[PDB]
Amino acid sequence: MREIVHIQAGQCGNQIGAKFWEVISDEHGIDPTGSYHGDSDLQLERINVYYNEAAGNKYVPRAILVDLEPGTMDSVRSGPFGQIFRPDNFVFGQSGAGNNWAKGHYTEGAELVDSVLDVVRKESESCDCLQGFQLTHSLGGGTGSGMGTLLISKIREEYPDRIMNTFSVVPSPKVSDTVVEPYNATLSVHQLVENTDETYCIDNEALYDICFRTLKLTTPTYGDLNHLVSATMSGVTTCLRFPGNADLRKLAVNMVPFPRLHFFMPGFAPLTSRGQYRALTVPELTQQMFDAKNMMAACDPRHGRYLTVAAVFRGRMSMKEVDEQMLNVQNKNSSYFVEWIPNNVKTAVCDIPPRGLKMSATFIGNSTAIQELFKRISEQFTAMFRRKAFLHWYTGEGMDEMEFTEAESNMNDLVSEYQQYQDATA
Amino acid sequence: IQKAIEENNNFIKMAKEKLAQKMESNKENREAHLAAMLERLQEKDKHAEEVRKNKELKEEA
Ligand SMILES: COc1cc(OC)c(-c2coc3c4c(ccc3c2=O)OC(C)(C)C=C4)cc1OC
Ligand SMILES: Nc1nc2c(ncn2[C@@H]2O[C@H](COP(=O)(O)OP(=O)(O)O)[C@@H](O)[C@H]2O)c(=O)[nH]1
Ligand SMILES: [Ca+2]
Ligand SMILES: [Ca+2]
Ligand SMILES: [Mg+2]
Repeated sequence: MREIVHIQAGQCGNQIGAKFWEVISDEHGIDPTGSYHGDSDLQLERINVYYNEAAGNKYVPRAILVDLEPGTMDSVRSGPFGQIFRPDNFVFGQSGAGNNWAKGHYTEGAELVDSVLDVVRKESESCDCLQGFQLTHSLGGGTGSGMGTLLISKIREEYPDRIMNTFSVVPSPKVSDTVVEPYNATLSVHQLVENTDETYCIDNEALYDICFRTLKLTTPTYGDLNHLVSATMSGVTTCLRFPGNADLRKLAVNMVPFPRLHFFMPGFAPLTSRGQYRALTVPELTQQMFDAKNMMAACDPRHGRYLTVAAVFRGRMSMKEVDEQMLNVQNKNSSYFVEWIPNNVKTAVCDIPPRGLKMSATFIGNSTAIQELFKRISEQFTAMFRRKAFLHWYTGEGMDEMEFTEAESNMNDLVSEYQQYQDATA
Repeated sequence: IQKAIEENNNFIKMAKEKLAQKMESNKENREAHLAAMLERLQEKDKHAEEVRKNKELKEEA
């Protein structure tokens, strides 16, 4: 039994976290009271990766819910699957973090972090063989970003030989709460570079463009963005949740050739709006999945090169046709795969589809084009930082300009490290 | 966090001290202006005594 411990931090972290638990609960047949009512036992062979078993044939998510504010967690307990969650795993302050990384990481969040770690310990102790952790959070606020990355540092200290992966929502001015997000994101990214094994980069800019341009939603809401996030989260975790022999470490080994370059581009096909009679064809799943339009990180894959790629196809389909179409798409895009990692494109098929689609495919791309995302953040960061604009919110919590200068430099080293491998040849 | 505590405290301290210095110098200043006014009025009272006395002595003629 290779259990995963899930942590959701802050507003974005808990909203997308709750959708995730809603979506996979339905996939495993667990109802809002934790009672199993499914029709296949494929649903229960790996149920324990994400769920604990409690007497009474109940299944309880191995999930810890964290915020510095109670608001968004009252709404979780309200929401459709709110009762599923273990009540002692709600860990909440009252102050809120004011979209301030310094409050989440250094002052308000430091006050609360030990309480969170007590619940993490008490979930890990009950794990036959802990596989690792996943965190859902945004990088643009204060709690998920600042206190989320503090948690990751503490978790590493206590579990240094355990996998730490994240679903990290990147800020965009197109979907923006405050002007200081580039500061919060830049500080968080350096933490992630050091202390996560895999970070799935969920770019709110891509989720907006997708909703606005392809789904023709003229006023996208957080709900529309999260419909895409939840589809992708169900997707990437499909092969951890159903039979097919790789734990998180084995996936990291074959996806991450250099330790700092572990920021992945997600993607999904078919792109859908909430509320699909035509099943897509294996050729259609494949080409959409590689097209910039389905990329949930606003990066152009044709502007860089793929170091590794993974794709998970869901539904009853031809593995022969999957192999053929995958090997196809690699030849019209053959220049965009590094030639010094042989066979760096890998595929899985799972015959259980997601709710509401008979054919679907999830994309996991480790592309050097991701540097466009970090350049974009870095440019917004510098635009304000060259005038020290809005810094007083941070110096007022004990931070120094130097920590911002280091975060900036660390960020630009990451961009240069990507550019190194995009020009590397055989 | 220690730096945050120290700067909030230093701010509280210097604000408490600045106001104390200002309240004190205002009290001294206002008192000295009142004292000067009363001293001038008092000097009027002597001059009036000196005028009444000067009349005692023109009546000794
Ligand atoms: C923290 O979030 C996570 C994010 C992830 O990917 C974005 C994965 C993640 C899933 O499936 C993989 C697959 C893969 C290679 C890598 C992954 C992978 O890495 O190759 C084949 C063999 C085709 C199957 C799927 C796990 C996470 O831990 C919970
Ligand atoms: N995709 C998505 N992004 C969010 C959502 N809520 C906030 N954000 C973004 O995340 C940033 C702030 O994080 P937020 O979760 O609001 O504050 P936190 O509670 O401190 O993490 C902002 O720049 C928002 O654009 C959400 O529900 N979905
Ligand atoms: Ca307090
Ligand atoms: Ca303790
Ligand atoms: Mg918010």
